[PDB]
Amino acid sequence: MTRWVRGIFEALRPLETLPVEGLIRIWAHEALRLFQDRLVEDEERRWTDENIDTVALKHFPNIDREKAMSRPILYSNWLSKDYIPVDQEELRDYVKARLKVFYEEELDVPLVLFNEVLDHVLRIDRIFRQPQGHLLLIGVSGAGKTTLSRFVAWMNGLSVYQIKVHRKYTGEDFDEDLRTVLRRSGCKNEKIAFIMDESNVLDSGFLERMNTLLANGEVPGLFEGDEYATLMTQCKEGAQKEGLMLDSHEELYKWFTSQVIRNLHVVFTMNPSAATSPALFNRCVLNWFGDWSTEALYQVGKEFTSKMDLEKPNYIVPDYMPVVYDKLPQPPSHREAIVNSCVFVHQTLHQANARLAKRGGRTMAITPRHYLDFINHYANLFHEKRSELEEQQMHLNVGLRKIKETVDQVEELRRDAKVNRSTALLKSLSAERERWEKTSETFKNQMSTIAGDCLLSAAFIAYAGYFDQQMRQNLFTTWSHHLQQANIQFRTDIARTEYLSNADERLRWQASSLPADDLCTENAIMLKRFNRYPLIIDPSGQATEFIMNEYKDRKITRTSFLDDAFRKNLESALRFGNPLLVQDVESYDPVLNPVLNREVRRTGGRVLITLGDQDIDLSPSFVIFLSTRDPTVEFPPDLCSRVTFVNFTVTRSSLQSQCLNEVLKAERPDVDEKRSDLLKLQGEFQLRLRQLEKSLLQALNEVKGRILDDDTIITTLENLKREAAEVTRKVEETDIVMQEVETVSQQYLPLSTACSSIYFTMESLKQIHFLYQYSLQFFLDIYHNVLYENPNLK
Amino acid sequence: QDLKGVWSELSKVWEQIDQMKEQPWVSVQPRKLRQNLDALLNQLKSFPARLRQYASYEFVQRLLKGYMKINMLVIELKSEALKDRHWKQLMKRLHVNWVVSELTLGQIWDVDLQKNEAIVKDVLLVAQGEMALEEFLKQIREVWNTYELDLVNYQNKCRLIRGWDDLFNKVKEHINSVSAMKLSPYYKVFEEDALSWEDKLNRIMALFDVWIDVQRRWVYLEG
Repeated sequence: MTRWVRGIFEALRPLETLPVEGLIRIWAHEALRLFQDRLVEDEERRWTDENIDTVALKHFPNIDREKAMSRPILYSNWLSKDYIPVDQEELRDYVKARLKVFYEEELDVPLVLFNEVLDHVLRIDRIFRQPQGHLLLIGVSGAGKTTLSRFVAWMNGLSVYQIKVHRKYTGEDFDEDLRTVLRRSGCKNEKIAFIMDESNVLDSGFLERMNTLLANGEVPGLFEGDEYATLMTQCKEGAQKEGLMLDSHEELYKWFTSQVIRNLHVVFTMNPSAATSPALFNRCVLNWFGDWSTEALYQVGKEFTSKMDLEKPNYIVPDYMPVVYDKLPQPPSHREAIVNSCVFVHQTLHQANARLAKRGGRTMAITPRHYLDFINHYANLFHEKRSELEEQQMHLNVGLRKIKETVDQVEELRRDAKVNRSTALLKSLSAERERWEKTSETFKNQMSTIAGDCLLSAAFIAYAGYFDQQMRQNLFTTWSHHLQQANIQFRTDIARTEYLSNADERLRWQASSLPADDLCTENAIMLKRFNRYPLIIDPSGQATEFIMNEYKDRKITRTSFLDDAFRKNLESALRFGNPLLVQDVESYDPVLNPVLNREVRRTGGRVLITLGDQDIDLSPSFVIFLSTRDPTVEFPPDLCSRVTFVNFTVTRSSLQSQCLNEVLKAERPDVDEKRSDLLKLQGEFQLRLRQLEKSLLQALNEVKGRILDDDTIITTLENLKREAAEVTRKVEETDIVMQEVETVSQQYLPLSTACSSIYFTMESLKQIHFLYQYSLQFFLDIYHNVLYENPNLK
Repeated sequence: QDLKGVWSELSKVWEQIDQMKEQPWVSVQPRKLRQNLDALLNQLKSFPARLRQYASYEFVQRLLKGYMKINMLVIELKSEALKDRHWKQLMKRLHVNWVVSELTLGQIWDVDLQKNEAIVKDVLLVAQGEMALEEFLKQIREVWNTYELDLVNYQNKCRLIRGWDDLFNKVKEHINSVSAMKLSPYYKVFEEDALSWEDKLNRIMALFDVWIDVQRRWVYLEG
């Protein structure tokens, strides 16, 4: 109530006169900013909106409502020198200009200004305006805090001070930091947005030493000794500087307290539900962020994917689309359909994590940072695949040009007993030209799809990494079914491993210590195109050896959280750029919190990041990995926003697919090779064919009356003629092979289910007795001895 | 008759470009450069629609678009991390515009900063690593050139050394950091200097592992 009194008093301090409508507008704006800001449920906010208007009608009769009560009620101080009511559009334009100049100054991260982040920026500025204005920001991780605070602190001119906490932090050092902050904010009249974080502060012990600053803005007993003399000298100097002549100790201390009340602002960032003190809840103003809406995610995905070519004028709208943004422009274009499916993917995964939490499984928190990583992976993947397609199309055009040049050479060579066989040679080449032109048409069809196809890889890179194989496939089928519902053209059968990795990289991975499973290869392509630093869930320990095999040339060093000298290893890796593998992340030190969030700070030429007390330099070749041997863990939602999760664990579906592939390799290798060629009907066979075409072009243009010396180069052109026909064969014979491998795998499936049940009984047997411990190597040795060394099989 | 109007409007714009490019890169303040470029941008925006069909206005407009695109590359090229070595690598990969470090803005501006973006990205990445390494070596020199052995009294007989644990923690921290330094990719240019410090660092350990011994037993022997 006294914050309400002070807010209305600060609204009517610089104004000259008002009507009743402006006063009740100011009063209701402060009611909305003091009561609706802490609410979580939307129904409570609607109740507050109804009852504010009911109170304003009840206690103020014969007052015009629509002049006083316009429901987009906003107030600002940037557009004019007064705190007049403003509209939304001019405020949005000004904050977009300020955010665009905020891009190029200190941090190059693109931001999106939807409807709610504007309101939150207005609220943070309104807290910054009031004396004794302290803010507590609550809500899910990411989603605005420690980025909106820095933004409005830069905009209103407040410098930012943070405490760098580590193991060595006593109350004396906290007193020294508070002395420096209060001396800077009081004597120098420097506005400081002292922001505190959940990482560096969870319970530092002396969090109640700043309760007096939160109450009235002075610590008694902080300035004992010579510090009172120093503060008295600088206090009289500052009071002389701003023209307030005071003499004695007490009036100068009162002026110092008043200047601390006016200047120093404190903003806490806290994650929701030990519990904080209710005094700390009462001392601040409590702003609830919440999760981003469908409109906010639509506005993020629209502004971030606008640069990519998404326009299909051929696109026929379907009759009914599953819509989740109700304010979509009906009927949509292709880009609108893509962004609607982009937010549909996030909605379906929120529903899927809720359904997995209904069953009682271990679910991890889902943040807007996951949506940002999904959109960034979509943009990078779309650019990469379109660049590859345009490059190979240009190389095909070069090949066509040289083919026409060689045809011109041959019809020159018909001037001149080799005149028959050379005329035989031309009878290949133009036919080859025809085959090449047919491939051109296919690449046009490749455009049709390359867009939604990238979508179904990109989410698969960023979203479904923690899940098992069956849940990943179910999410994939849900995304594919919605994309067929929205007339988005994409490949009906996609190999997720082959799309994101070439065969040479797979040969490198299998040449390293990596098993050849579908789950393990998908979690290997997880570790190639990550944005955030990854965490591995491996119960077998193979992932650590795979990681040190993949990065041994960069001299990766091994460490763990449980070492005493861990933080120096992380500091040296951050400073010198050598990559780091960090074990035992169940004892998660929160000092990694900026590093996974990539919180760099441009201080002059320096690139500073906070580690311990130190501010150290992020070398650009740094990359880190976090590891769990232990699969039974529940991480904080803070850690869900900062890392990408991969799952090397073994489940029923993973071992069932492993046993099915093993028995089909061991018993029906014709079906296994016909299935493996169906995986090779994607980019492997075509990359080998295009490499052969490029090598033929390396000896095609050597035609100057020289090619008729023996007329045997046609075989080099005929070695292409067979294999491409084989590529023409297996594409034509591609449905019968699908049905054949489906029927043969259907014949062998209950053996795989029996193998999975036997293995899970073997791993469940540990609870009977302490000696009943059997590994996965035991069961694979069982399966090898049954399948290969069986004396009854002969 | 409109050619006089459009050329009289564009002559001051071209002159403003001329006094912008003549500013020395030694004396460039790039935030003020952004402010002046935005002043030129809103002066461009102030022009009416009669001149929007001529080629000269849109040519100058896309020139200013290229300039405010490369404004961030300018504000990063003015960083303190870049030294004369990285300027020599910019000479090596950029070929043209032989600059004697008289450092005009126009000669830096006329080269295609938008086309050759990955080149200056690699140069700034290398300079970032070198600045990180050099400031680590500065921290080594500052910390170990001013370290003092704390001395405490002993029975009005002697003056012993107190605080072996923090000193040994510092020696172990610095020696392991030099060991990780030798694994760093940016290692060569500073290499022998680090080696000299490494030698000195090892010598310090080679004293103090002795010292506690000739402390401790002697105290015990006195007892």
